[PDB]
Amino acid sequence: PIRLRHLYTSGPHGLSSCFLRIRADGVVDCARGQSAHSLLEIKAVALRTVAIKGVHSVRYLCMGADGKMQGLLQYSEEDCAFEEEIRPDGYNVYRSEKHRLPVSLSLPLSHFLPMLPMVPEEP
Repeated sequence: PIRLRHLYTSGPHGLSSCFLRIRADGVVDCARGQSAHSLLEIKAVALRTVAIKGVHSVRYLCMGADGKMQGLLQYSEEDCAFEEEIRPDGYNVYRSEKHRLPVSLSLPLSHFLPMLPMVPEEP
C-alpha cells in the first residue's frame, strides 16, 4: 500500500516550516512549502514499517552515518526501512532499528506530519 504525502516538521523554537525534500542530487533538506521534490511515496512494507521514496528524484530516503539522511537510487532495507510511530502531537517518528535513531533533518526536526498534497496525483 502506498500513500503520496509531504512530510512536514518544524524546529525546537517552532519558527520554521520544513517539508522534507529529496533532491535529484541525493541531498535531503528542508523546503518552506510543498514542491515537486517534497512529494513522497510512503510504502507500507509491513505493519508499521515503511519505505519512503521521492517521487520526482526517484530516490529512497536512507539513513547514513551519524543518522544523516540522504537520497539513494537503490533501496537497502537496513538503512531505508523505518518504523512509523505516532506521537501525541499527531506527528510521526520514523525509527531506524539498525541506526537506533529517528529520521531527522537536524532530536530536533524528527517529528514529521504526513500532509496531503494540495493537488491530486496517481503513483
